Amino acid sequence: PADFVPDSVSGMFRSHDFSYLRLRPDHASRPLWISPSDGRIILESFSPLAEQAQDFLVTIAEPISRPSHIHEYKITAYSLYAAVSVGLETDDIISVLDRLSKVPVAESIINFIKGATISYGKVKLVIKHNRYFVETTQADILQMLLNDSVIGPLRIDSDHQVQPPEDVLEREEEDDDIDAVHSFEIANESVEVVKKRCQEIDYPVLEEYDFRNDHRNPDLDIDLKPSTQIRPYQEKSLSKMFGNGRARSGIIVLPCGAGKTLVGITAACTIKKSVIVLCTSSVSVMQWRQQFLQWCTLQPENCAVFTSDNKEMFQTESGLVVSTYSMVANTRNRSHDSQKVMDFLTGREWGFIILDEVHVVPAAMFRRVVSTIAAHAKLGLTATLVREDDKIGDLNFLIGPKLYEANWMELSQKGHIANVQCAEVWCPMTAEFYQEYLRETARKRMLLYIMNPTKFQACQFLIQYHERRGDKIIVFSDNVYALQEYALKMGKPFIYGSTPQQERMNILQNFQYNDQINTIFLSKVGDTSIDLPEATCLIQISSHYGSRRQEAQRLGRILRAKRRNDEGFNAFFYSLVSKDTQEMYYSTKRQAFLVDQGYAFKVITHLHGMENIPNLAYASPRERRELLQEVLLK
Amino acid sequence: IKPVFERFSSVIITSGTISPLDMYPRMLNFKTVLQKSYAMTLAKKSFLPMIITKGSDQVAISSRFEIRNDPSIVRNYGSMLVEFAKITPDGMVVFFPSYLYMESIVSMWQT
Amino acid sequence: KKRTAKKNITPYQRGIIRSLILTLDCSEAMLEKDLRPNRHAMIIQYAIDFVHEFFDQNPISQMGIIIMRNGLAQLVSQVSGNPQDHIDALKSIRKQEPKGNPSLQNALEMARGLLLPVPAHCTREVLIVFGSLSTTDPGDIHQTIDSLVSEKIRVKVLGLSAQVAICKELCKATNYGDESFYKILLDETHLKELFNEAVTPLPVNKINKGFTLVKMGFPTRIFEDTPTFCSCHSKLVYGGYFCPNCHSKVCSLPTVCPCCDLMLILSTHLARSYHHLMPLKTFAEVPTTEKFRSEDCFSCQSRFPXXXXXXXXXXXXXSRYRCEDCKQEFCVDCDVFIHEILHNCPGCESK
Ligand SMILES: [Zn+2]
Ligand SMILES: [Zn+2]
Ligand SMILES: [Zn+2]
Ligand SMILES: [Zn+2]
Repeated sequence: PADFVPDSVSGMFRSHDFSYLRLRPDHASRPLWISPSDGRIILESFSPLAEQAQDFLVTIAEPISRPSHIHEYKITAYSLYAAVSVGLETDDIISVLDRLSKVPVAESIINFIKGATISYGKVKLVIKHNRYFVETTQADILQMLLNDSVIGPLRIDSDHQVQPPEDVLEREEEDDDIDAVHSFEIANESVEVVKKRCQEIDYPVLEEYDFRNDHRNPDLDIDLKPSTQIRPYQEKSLSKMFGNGRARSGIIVLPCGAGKTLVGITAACTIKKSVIVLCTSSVSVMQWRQQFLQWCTLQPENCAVFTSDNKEMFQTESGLVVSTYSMVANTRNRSHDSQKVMDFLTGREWGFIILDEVHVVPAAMFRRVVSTIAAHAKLGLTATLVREDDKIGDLNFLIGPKLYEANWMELSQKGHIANVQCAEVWCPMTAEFYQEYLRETARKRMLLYIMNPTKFQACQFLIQYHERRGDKIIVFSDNVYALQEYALKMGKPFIYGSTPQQERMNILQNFQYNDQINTIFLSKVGDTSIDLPEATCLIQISSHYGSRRQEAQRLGRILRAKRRNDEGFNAFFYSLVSKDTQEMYYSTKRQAFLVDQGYAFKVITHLHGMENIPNLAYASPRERRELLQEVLLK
Repeated sequence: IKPVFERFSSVIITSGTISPLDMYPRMLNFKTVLQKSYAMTLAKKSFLPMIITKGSDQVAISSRFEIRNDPSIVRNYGSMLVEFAKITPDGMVVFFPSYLYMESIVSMWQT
Repeated sequence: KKRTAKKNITPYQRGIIRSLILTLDCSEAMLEKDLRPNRHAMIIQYAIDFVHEFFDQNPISQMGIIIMRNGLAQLVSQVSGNPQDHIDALKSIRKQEPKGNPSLQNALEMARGLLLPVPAHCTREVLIVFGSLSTTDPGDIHQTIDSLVSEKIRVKVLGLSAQVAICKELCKATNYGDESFYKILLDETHLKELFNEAVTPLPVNKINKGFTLVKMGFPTRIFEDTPTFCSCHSKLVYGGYFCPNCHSKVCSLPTVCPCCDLMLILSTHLARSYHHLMPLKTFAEVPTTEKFRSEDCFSCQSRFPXXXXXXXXXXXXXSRYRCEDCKQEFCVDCDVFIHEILHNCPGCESK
């Protein structure tokens, strides 16, 4: 009942029968070729409507491929909710393109399309006093509201509220379902139980986000200044969630590493009212607020961070909150500096909530944060579209409708991440590495094949290449000694596991401000959670990387955005994986999911000067034997 | 206007702007003979009336909000304007609601 | 539903012996992604085509190239009768990239003095490829406009999908005050035809001017190969020609002699103008029913002409393009290709 039932409609209806089935006669006068029983849409060069089609099909369905002649199609039942977020004339999509589609459309898919598009969309959600209220899109909503018990626990019997409807809206119901019905006021704590039943009772509803109902009458001043940054794909995908001027809190799976904070500081300061920013852990969020926000508009002195151990400005922060999921709602709130924050978070209005890769954490801690605070808007900058808080009542529909998904080629190619490059360098193995492959039989060799120095040699060119090409380098290597075993090799101010900050602050003031230093790195501590810096060249090494949800998080995140079109590949990527290994399957599975979502994946095992670069430290296979007495001990 | 109304009967008033042609008879308290508007007999567009309520931000943009600057509206206007300078040929004019309002937007756009 | 000129007022003086130095823009404007590579690279692709064709349709003319970069104009090719020097120049220019802004007046005067050595018979003309919306002029352009018109040099230019009034005025000003020379593009094929119509000479109505006779001789080919020796380039030539007057061993070239400086031409260039000089009237598409002529093409054998009362298929049209002078038909494919390539109306040729 509480399992994620409605989320996974995408990729369905892939079947057909040659001998038994029949064919739509319209193929001859059929510019397009869409298969509903097969789930794909082959709109090749003969299908010229890809402009509207890509506009409509991307919303309605999933892109199977991106062929030059024409892209491919995926049966997006989830795109049905995505198309549900569009709301255009339904017949035109089925009909206007239907002329191009020579074969007939899928009937069971159409029945599923009816179920997917508007079928799971009309249960009940009334609007009360500039927010959601006690009503329904259908009288069953009111009748179910009449039967509402968990929903009924925290509602004002008045049809709506002015201050309560502003504040209580028993929490923010600004994401309520089909309105224009009599309501009843909603109190100021706990819509969790309101949405508790909807998980188990499955209220299939047509919702929206009444953005201006996030009035948040007291405007807690922010700094809406151009100190923060932005690149064009944001002001498209943001404009997707911004809507027409009136910024709507929508659902945006935002990779941290796509100008994620850039989205917020635009958006948050745009609200110019009391905002809550939130990352994972008190130790983790510290890095998060640090390394972007001050070149950006934010000053640390006001974005207060609590732990119940870090007594900070709660009830006194002249500025908004950047917060830690660990601090906010978890058992280890074993003191009070965190406690009064919620009392203050109840005490103070909050117009914006920022969520970062919360797919890491169960909603048990998360929905705890949302059960009293009584905010006005939230924002889940999701990491992987499949997560552990996206149950039948998904997080994809508590903030607002879908507005951003795995399509960077249309979006990111706006100069924001234009000319997106993904490459999987297949480093040939050597005797000792394969003798190590021969040696042991466990996942500890993950440490004994990540250790490739030719991978450093290839990356060392990328250093010198982007030393000269003027591209920003990111190296994803959670290793520590091997990093230092290579940080000595590569030779730049090194970021290492458990680095004190100011050196990295020097290293990143050598990244945002200086150029004599031309390389940086990421460990299992910076990520997470450092605001990923400027990116035109990415190196990734780990490929087992539990989980794939973390990997699907890892995909868009380790490669940050770049307001760049000058570089022929304004975001280089390099998956330095020694070929003929265990993670070869993992990197190739990554490589598929590299090419699955549109990220322009490639493979270059013949590097431009792989060995021609200097400082080939430890190059000889006997050298590769000399130090191998160390790595096996891991 | 009453004495000039009084002195003569044959009087001609015309405009390409007057709309509606009924306020003025109400305003100046007189009876005309023909209250008719002429339309441009053009087989070609020759002018594109454009109502930019929504900018690139798709923000409902206005001058009624204040006589002051708000970069959300203003910088949007400034960003909106510049693209014309590239595409438009010689000849392009703006018309502020107020000269003081004109100067208000000038300095920060200069900034 | 036909897009044809009502009549062709060719019949007399046109621009035959030409001295054109087309000027390009090499600026950030040409860098932008208006065309698939960009303006410039596709234009360089486009520009390359006309060169040989210009020398093909008008081998009796001379041509150099000038560009405009970073608010300054730069000549990039010498006025010559050989495409290759011009052709090879663009290859570097292809690998070169446009930069900065164009300087119109720099091109105005650099080309202006460039055409000074041109003889009267060689007709001076300039064409412009412009992408920006403003110029870079070290001085009064109207003075230069005055200077050019005083030099009696009509000019056609083609800007991008826009209009510049002074450029509209300039093409007007250059061309006797007649403005028919600031045509601009809206499509690449619509741009391609601009090349296609450019190769044509330019008759409108030439004022009664001093008309000069011309004396020259034909060249005589050299036969020996082992005797390789050249004079116009001081090289060894495994085969050449001989001047009618200076009698110099000259490589294959329809250009002027290098010793006594006289034009060397055999026959080919001459008759190129002739069909240009006196072209034909378009083969009139004879009616579907009012013609009732032979159900076949005349130049070719296209037995199908309509569809014979086939609802709308026959009511569509009748591929019966008939030359009026010969009173003989022609299939559209034949007739268009005839007027396209070889005037030579066989019905008019047969008499
Ligand atoms: Zn020679
Ligand atoms: Zn001679
Ligand atoms: Zn024929
Ligand atoms: Zn004829």
